[PDB]
Amino acid sequence: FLGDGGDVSFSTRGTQNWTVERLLQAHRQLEERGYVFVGYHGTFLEAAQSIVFGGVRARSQDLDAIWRGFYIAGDPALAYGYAQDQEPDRGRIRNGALLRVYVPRSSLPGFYRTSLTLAAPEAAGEVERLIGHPLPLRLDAITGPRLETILGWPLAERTVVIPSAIPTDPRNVGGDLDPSSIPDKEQAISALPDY
Amino acid sequence: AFLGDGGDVSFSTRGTQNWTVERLLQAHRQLEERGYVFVGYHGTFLEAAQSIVFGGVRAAIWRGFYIAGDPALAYGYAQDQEPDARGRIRNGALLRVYVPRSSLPGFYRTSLTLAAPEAAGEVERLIGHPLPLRLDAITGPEEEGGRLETILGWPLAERTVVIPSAIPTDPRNVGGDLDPSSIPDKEQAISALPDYASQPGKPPR
Amino acid sequence: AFLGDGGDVSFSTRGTQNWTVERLLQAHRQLEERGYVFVGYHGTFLEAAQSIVFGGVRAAIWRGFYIAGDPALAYGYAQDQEPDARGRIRNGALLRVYVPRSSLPGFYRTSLTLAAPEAAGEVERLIGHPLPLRLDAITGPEEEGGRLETILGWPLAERTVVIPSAIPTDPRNVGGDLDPSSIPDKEQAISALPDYASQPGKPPR
Amino acid sequence: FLGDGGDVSFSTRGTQNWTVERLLQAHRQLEERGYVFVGYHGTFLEAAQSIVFGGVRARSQDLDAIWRGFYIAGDPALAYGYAQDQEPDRGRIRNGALLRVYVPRSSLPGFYRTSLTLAAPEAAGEVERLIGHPLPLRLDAITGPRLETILGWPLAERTVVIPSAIPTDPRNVGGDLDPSSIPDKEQAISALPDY
Ligand SMILES: NC(=O)c1csc([C@@H]2O[C@H](COP(=O)(O)CP(=O)(O)OC[C@H]3O[C@@H](n4cnc5c(N)ncnc54)[C@H](O)[C@@H]3O)[C@@H](O)[C@H]2O)n1
Ligand SMILES: NC(=O)c1csc([C@@H]2O[C@H](COP(=O)(O)CP(=O)(O)OC[C@H]3O[C@@H](n4cnc5c(N)ncnc54)[C@H](O)[C@@H]3O)[C@@H](O)[C@H]2O)n1
Ligand SMILES: Nc1ncnc2c1ncn2[C@@H]1O[C@H](COP(=O)(O)O)[C@@H](O)[C@H]1O
Ligand SMILES: Nc1ncnc2c1ncn2[C@@H]1O[C@H](COP(=O)(O)O)[C@@H](O)[C@H]1O
Ligand SMILES: C[C@H]1O[C@@H](c2nc(C(N)=O)cs2)[C@H](O)[C@@H]1O
Ligand SMILES: C[C@H]1O[C@@H](c2nc(C(N)=O)cs2)[C@H](O)[C@@H]1O
Repeated sequence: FLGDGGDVSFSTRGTQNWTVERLLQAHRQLEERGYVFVGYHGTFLEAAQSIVFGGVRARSQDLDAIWRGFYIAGDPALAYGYAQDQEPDRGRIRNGALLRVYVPRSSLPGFYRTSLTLAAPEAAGEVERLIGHPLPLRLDAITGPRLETILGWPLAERTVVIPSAIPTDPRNVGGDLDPSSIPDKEQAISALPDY
Repeated sequence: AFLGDGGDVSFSTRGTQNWTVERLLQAHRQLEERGYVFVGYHGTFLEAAQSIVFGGVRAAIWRGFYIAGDPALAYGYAQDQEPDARGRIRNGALLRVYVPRSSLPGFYRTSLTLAAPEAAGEVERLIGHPLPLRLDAITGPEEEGGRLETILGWPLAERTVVIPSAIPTDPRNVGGDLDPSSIPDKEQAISALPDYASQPGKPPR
Repeated sequence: AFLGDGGDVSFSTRGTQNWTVERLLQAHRQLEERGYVFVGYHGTFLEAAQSIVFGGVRAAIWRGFYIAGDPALAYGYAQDQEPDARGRIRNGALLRVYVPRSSLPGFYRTSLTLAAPEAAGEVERLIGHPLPLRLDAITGPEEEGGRLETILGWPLAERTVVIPSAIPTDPRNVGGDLDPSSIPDKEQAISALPDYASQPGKPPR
Repeated sequence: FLGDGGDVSFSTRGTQNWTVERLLQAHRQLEERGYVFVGYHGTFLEAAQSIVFGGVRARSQDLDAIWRGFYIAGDPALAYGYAQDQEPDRGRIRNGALLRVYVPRSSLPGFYRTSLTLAAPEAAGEVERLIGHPLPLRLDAITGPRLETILGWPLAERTVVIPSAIPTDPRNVGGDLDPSSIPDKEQAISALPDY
């Protein structure tokens, strides 16, 4: 799904071999096979590597946890909020990676929006009423409050995930994402659907 | 979940446990509402059936996952193809395979058998890129016999939803042919196939 | 009669008059009791439809009558293929073709297209005698596109029973493709096909 | 359906080119395609020619006649009863031809037997009760009293008809069929099914 070029990889230095030109080709291939961009996922270097080359896979633990799903956000500033959780590195923290997440255009009618706050008790009955069955999410996704999206694991596991061209800063490190660092070629590829 | 409601399913020689035509109809309708379309049957031995259903389809020029729109073609593979670990050859199960409706433009069809010399270039012509198949599929005549078989490229096969079939395999006739009268009418009625393209893909609208 | 009860049938652009899924189910069951088995669809223009249904199928190495097990393949021929006498090109009709169950051992199947060089000898090998087909039939891939088409030899074709289908052709989309959702489920459920032999016929038991 | 040899034909002299050896091959081909012998049909020379080469076809007249069908008999002596009806020829009458009639083995469950006399009013309600619908016969046949069989026209028209090897006599002419003239090779091919 990565397009033509050399072996892609993740480093604090940056995703090696990933150009916005390469992004553009890969995005086009995906659109030709009916996949749609639904948001960003920010995570640490080796998690990105696992997702991009191994695939989005759920844990075999906490199978009945009500709010389980794969979290993404339309806003890269939001997703940018995520990188190294492994605080030791010596008290150290690395910059992680931002990834783009795609789902089949036909799964869109299972995507819901609520004004309630996700993963809060009160939002539970509302979401079960939107989704059509008891939680957890299956082949559905829910959007709610800045906005974040959770994909039911059965949906999360069938997505196509490729690297983003918006790079992470080490002199920053999870937070105030520099708007001027988001390539505009990518900005014009990152519109979200309505739910 | 994709198996609807009614307890846990299990594959056994006597037949798939807790699975009924009524429970198939439900799971089917739930999949349709979430945008999935049925594209064929996959026949396999007991243990591959349980794994694929509760674990998922998981992975050469022609590498990919085989399914058949005609239940009868998938039926011949629904049994052990050599004695298992305990020296048994027994009946297996038929699985129903689903893919997103939006993936249908990646499915093509050819009159050539994939063993045919000109097949590789004919396929790369329809698919629009070099083999192996990615998010594409090709349906064509089986090498010997004429029935049509479909190969889903691995990227696509790992994103399918597979549920059990209600068409049973006979333990008193292992290796036997599919008696079409044993296919529940409720299931035949829900197994029409999509028309696949015979011409290369035009740039998307 | 083979059309069951409910008044006289007629083929028109708005659809086959006095024909319903319920009336198809009846005629079908009556044919089964008299030993006939459904083997495919035949798509044609209005006037050939009325003639074949109320007059019968009636008659080169490859001479015979074409039908398709896949309603979608027969649908592309269900319309005028050139302007008629009044300069019109309009939608036609789909017909269901039946043959005696005892004739099934004369139906064979090949992975070869009948345009293929080795096809004539391969067919005469399965059929057991020189072409043209007599009380035999061959099902194989269409020359371009991969779908399977069946040719019934003329002696066999003139002994079929043909009744109308409940799958309608669209007058607002002449030449369009078959929307599989317009095929009544009651009809899909009664259209399984028999398994044809891929090996020559063994001397009868 | 005639087998290998020269062009077959009908004459008072005899069916030209028809040997019991040719009969045997043709019978075998038919049996390999699921057809079964159900009886003989005796008729005049040019009717035989029409049936054998043109096919069993009904008249477009008397469409609602209750007892309409194609008459055959298991017994060739019975069928032998038929030949030239065209009595003028000069008051003359020719010998006709005996033919063998086959139907798909799968049509056999639509074949009924009654002890009542066919084409007699009284037999009507009984036959409609055997056949499952009002007369006339469609894809059915009825056997009844010496025994004769009538095939509904829809069935009659889908039969395969080939010449018999039992020849007609001009010094006889419709009637007392000479038992010694029925080839035994054919006698062993002419058993009827039960109904
Ligand atoms: N079996 C069918 O439904 C089918 C239809 S057409 C067909 C024929 O099979 C031929 C190829 O056979 P092969 O043995 O080389 C195929 P392959 O070697 O890929 O077979 C893999 C086997 O492992 C099974 N398996 C177990 N677990 C999984 C899992 N989790 N995910 C995916 N697969 C799993 C598969 O069902 C299959 O039985 C084709 O050329 C074709 O003609 N098979
Ligand atoms: N039409 C289909 O259902 C169908 C399925 S596959 C198919 C394709 O059609 C190609 C051949 O086409 P063609 O035009 O040469 C065939 P052909 O020349 O035999 O066509 C005869 C036409 O006259 C019609 N007709 C009218 N009355 C009768 C009657 N009473 N009995 C029989 N036929 C009657 C037929 O339906 C047909 O429309 C095949 O190679 C095959 O690929 N057609
Ligand atoms: N293969 C993977 N699939 C999904 N999430 C992963 C994977 N590997 C690492 N992760 C990360 O683990 C967290 C999600 O898992 P969970 O704690 O079960 O929600 C996020 O930081 C993911 O980015
Ligand atoms: N093509 C034919 N099909 C059926 N019967 C025929 C045909 N040609 C001549 N006949 C004869 O006509 C009589 C049957 O027709 P009907 O008077 O309608 O019963 C019998 O003598 C038949 O042998
Ligand atoms: C798994 C955790 O990730 C959060 C989120 N992660 C992202 C991301 N990683 O891009 C967006 S929201 C959820 O609130 C959970 O705390
Ligand atoms: C059509 C007529 O033929 C008679 C019969 N004809 C035959 C035959 N031709 O072999 C057997 S019974 C019926 O009684 C009708 O009188």
